[PDB]
Amino acid sequence: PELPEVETIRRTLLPLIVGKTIEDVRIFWPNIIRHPRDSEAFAARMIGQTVRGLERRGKFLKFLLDRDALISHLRMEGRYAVASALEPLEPHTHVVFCFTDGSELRYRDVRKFGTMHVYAKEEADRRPPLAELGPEPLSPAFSPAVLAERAVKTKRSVKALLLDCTVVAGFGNIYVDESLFRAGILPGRPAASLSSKEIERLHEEMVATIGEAVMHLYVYGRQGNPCKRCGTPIEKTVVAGRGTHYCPRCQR
DNA sequence: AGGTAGACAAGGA
DNA sequence: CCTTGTCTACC
Ligand SMILES: [Zn+2]
Repeated sequence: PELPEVETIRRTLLPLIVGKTIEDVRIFWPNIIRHPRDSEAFAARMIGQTVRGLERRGKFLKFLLDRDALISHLRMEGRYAVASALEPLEPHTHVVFCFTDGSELRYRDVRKFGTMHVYAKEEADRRPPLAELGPEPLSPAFSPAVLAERAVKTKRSVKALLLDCTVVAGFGNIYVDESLFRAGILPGRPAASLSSKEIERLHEEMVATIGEAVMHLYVYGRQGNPCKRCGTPIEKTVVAGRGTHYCPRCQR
């Protein structure tokens, strides 16, 4: 899921689990648990805590319990669902949180790329994986000034800079390409080569792109297809080690 | 040390 | 062979 989908999961999942008390945690693929290292410690510490909240940081879900925060990344194919303990589990269910009311929060993930970390609430933000995470793209903490400061002192391409989680939280490949298209900037351009006007434009389009999605693509996955603005065939190359999509006419 | 590239996760085609 | 973010590892 992208940031906008994670935000939708956050909003939808919260009412389904808030106030519920954990009676058991069952783990069928221990590698998903990254902290505590021992998945049995992870299971044992969550028992008896009640779910109090659910927040989002970039693409991370942060489950707030009594003492602890559970930090969850779905990556590609991770999914949460709430269902009865009486029903057979669906395939690829790797972690189950059982509540005292007989319902369960089930974590499914065909890839098994997702991760979970549990820390005391007050420590979560200063440990991995949340430590060093950049500002929310929809917050005033993400500003043209902040973007310019990073752009100026790097040799990297603008795409690589935007994919840096320390620069801005949760901007993935899709929204970087889309935002760069809307701002008229070639992804392979050196970040330090951007004018102030371009930084401001890029910031504005980044916020619009994310903002619209949370609340139809131009370039991503559309190589060979006509640009929706000028009709020129969309192109695809490799920038910053990844498939990159752009309009060779509209982006400069 | 400090900036930054890519190793790593792992199963489905 | 391929998929993707990111945090550890590298120079
Ligand atoms: Zn175009």
